[PDB]
Amino acid sequence: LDIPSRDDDEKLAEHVTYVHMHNKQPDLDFTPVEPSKMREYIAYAKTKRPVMSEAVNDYVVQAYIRLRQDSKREMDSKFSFGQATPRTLLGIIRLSQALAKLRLADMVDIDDVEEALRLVRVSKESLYQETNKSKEDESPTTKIFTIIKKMLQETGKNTLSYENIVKTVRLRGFTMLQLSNCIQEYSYLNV
Amino acid sequence: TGNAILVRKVRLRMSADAIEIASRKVASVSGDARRALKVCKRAAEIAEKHYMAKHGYGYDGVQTVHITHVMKALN
Repeated sequence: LDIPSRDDDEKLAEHVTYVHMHNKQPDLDFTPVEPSKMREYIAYAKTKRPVMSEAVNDYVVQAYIRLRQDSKREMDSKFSFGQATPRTLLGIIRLSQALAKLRLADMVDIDDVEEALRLVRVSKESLYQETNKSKEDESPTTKIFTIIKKMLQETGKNTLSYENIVKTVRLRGFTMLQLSNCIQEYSYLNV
Repeated sequence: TGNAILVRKVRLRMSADAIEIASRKVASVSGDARRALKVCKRAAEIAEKHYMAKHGYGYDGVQTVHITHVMKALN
């Protein structure tokens, strides 16, 4: 979907006109390959037949699982690509194998299959917004709170004597004055 | 007979920690005097019936109200 922007119609147009000026789109930093010898190297790569690496499998497998589950909770949702299939997994593997061909190496890299995943996901979310956010950076006391929450998952008590809490805080490195301040705040916050 | 006069001179403590936790819980959702008074009364009478049962005075050393009483009465 071609979002009508401004920097695109600037740069793209400028550079097409620059092609009219200089018939090479390659700018100062570029190594364009003539299609003949390009083809030569490409076929040479095609004559390799690399092998799938044993380590990445799990990761690959896990990727599939992820790419599966979300799909279900995305069936009727916005990005209606429905129920990614085992053929998607196989296509990911094939993409990784071809990238390894580009490496001219017989063992697929974890970076290789990771790049393949990047390709398959960049196909997605390219519809709208194309943005995300981050909130969990600060965490000067909220981190203590989350540690407490894990502890509550363990037992779930709002006790009046904190000895494992202070131990885990000291292990976390956070000081005891900030810890006591936060304890004040949350007791006042009624937890 | 289990009669009380404000034969042993007993004392009673109303542990303010249970009072604290009840106040905290009520102030959380509602913060109502009626609800708090009544839940305090409820835990009180629960402890009362337990103490009565433990000695069987019928109806004709030191006492307290543990946190567990108010825990039950509030839950």
